[PDB]
Amino acid sequence: DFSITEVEATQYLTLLLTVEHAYLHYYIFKNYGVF
Amino acid sequence: STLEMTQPLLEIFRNKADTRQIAAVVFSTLAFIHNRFHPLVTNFTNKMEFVVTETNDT
Amino acid sequence: INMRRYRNAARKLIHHYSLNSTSSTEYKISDVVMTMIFLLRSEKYHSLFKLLETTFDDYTCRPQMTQVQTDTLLDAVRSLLEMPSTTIDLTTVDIMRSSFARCFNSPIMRYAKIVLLQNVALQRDKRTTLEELLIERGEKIQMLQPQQYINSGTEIPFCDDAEFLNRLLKHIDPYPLSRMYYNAANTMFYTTMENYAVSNCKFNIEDYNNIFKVMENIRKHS
Amino acid sequence: ELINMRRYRNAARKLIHHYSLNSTSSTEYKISDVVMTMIFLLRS
Repeated sequence: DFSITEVEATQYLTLLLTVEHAYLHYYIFKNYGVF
Repeated sequence: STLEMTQPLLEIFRNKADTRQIAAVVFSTLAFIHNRFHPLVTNFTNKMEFVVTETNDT
Repeated sequence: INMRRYRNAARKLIHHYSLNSTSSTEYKISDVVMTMIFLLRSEKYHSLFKLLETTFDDYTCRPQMTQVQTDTLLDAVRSLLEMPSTTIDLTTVDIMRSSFARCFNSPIMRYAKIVLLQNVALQRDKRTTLEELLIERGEKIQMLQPQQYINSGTEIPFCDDAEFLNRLLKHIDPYPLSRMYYNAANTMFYTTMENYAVSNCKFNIEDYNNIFKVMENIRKHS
Repeated sequence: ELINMRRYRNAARKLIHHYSLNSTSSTEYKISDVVMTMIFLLRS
């Protein structure tokens, strides 16, 4: 009984994909250095 | 749900008056993704002082 | 004369052009015409109408206007849009004006020649790419210390009652989540890259496509 | 005396709009704002 808006749940979702995309680069760097 | 959620997420991010919550949200999301990808992971917690970017030139 | 209906239609056009509405099939010429008629018959907006008229390359002569006038105009704009909740650079609107100049000069016929291009309009830029960008970045970044951090019980928050969560599950259940991705996320991301037009970075889909070959790999590894 | 009746009214109008019409959680709004609403009511 929390009234979570369907619409704003969209934004709640959307960031995650960007963040994951970043996570990819983070992992690559952490495993293989700057270059 | 454990978070000081501050539900109006967009306007919270739109506040600018504080950055602690922004940074904590970022970090926590990072941890979330990491623990997704692997079941048993963590990051050193002491401090990671971070940045806010203000303009296209930056 | 149904000024009201005319406006009701018209709005959507500018609404889309200004900001990438996840609605579709906005196009029609009649709607444009009614828009122009409304603007003509809206004295207060005649300034905007006469500016938008300016649509010819050899005569591109958008007049100087005092900041006062410009602000009043932006107020008008926002009000009529019923979206004062944010304000967008006049530059965006002028870019859309240049887009409309494209449309005008294009005698596009029965064939649905969707332009599909991201807006190219901009002035006095220099051609740039990731090279120039990187070269720029370093100093602008390193010149400033990060603001702050403090601990707040940071370490590894975790899940809670599955049934507690099932509450929210059931709340969430009906929605077109499978579509939600297009319904905002992807469209907004792809449209965000007008920043490249800002300072004329030549955006290339030719890597943006990489997502596609990327996604195969999960199916490869079953 | 010193009152910002104008902003009190504005926040109160916004409140009452969403509150009595959308019939959904007032997560954006706070007790302080409700209080200022009653202030405006009492003086209006």
